[PDB]
Amino acid sequence: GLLSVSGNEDNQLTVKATVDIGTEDKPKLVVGEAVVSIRPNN
Amino acid sequence: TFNDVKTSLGITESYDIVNAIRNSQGDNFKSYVPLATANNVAEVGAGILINQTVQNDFITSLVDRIGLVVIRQVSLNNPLKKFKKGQIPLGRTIEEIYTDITKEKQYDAEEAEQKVFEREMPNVKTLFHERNRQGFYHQTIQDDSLKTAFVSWGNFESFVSSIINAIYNSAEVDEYEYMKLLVDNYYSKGLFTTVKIDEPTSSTGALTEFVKKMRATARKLTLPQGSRDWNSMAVRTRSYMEDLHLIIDADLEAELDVDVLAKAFNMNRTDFLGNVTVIDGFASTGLEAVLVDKDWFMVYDNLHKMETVRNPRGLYWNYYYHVWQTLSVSRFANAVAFVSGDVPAVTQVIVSPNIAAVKQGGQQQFTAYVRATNAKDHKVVWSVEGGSTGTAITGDGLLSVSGNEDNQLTVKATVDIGTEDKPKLVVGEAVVSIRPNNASGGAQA
Repeated sequence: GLLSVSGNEDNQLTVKATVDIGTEDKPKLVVGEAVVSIRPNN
Repeated sequence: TFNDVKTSLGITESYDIVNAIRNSQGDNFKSYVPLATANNVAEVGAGILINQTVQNDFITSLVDRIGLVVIRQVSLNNPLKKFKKGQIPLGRTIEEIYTDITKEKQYDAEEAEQKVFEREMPNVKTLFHERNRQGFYHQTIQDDSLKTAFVSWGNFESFVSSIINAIYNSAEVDEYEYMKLLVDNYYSKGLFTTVKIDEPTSSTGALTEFVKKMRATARKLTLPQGSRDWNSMAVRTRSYMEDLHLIIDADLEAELDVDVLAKAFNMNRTDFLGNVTVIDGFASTGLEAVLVDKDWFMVYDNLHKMETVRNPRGLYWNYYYHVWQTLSVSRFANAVAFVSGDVPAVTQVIVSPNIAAVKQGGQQQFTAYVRATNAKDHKVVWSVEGGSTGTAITGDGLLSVSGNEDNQLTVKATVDIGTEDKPKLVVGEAVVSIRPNNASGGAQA
């Protein structure tokens, strides 16, 4: 989970994490998400 | 006499509201359908520029008269007139004087044996101001030509007063502009100390970063130990928090309220930290906010005199409002430029003895202060111009005036930025006078 912002970045990032509780063609991906905003570095 | 006037003079029509109503079905203009006389209201109801003699609706040969004359009256003020310091009636120069701190010498008892009477000079820097602005506001009232535009004395005597009040509005606007010119002058000279930022009103994250550089700099300015980093003469200048004014714009005010101060639980932790004024905006490219003391602005009036005269040959008056005032800026106050775009790497080179009067054959030490916007250290080139053969200067900044020198000198502390095709060199400068000695002559010396 170490998110690396590159620079030249202006888009509101949604950092997801899905957990496969399911199987092949029945994935049922349980996700919780974190909305990441961007502070520039001059 | 104008002979061809449409009601739509100057107008660019968007969609022809007359045709747009009667060609509506459910086009939201259906509420304007039961209006009986809407097409007359849609014709001239936005104001008419040029009058036209409209004949009367019942008897054609009569005309329709003007029944009411409204003379609109405005009062334009200066936000910045609280930065003024008053009036100076007599004399034309202001002398700022500032002693600066010393440099600690080490305790050395053996060196002190010969140096008790050493006479180390103090560090005083002077700055001279002068009456700059000297101009007048001319108006002319033709008191008898304007009696044809009026049929009432109460309106003619009110329209004469409005022309008078326009002279006083041209005062407080041009006073406001001449003080904003002092910011854009001082930045074009590179005398402001730049804090590089990112442009707000592009994101919230650009704004929150900006408020972090606001409250940090205003705390760095008013630290009790002072700093050299925020003046134009590079002197230790503590400021105080009540003396700090912020001259941002009208864009950062409402954006800070909405994006930041609305969602604040504790508004005093995200607000700007000094006094805040609001302007229309600095005309320099890249400048957004300016943090200065009130001691920065030095606006002293010199004259405020409305004079009249009447021409008898053509019946007009003339009114002259003479405004003379001193419009300059202290170089000892903390003056912070919050600059958004690209900046030069070094904006200024401050050589510390700006005024030296060393003797013929003597020595002057020079200390330069490079005003860099980046952690790149810059190497400083010393030179000396306007002199003779034996005048040389050390790369540490030590002048060695020749024994045969008579010319007024100038030293330079060059710092270059760009490469050899676009050399880009900023350079500081101090003026040195020689004042010839005695007890000399001959050869082998």
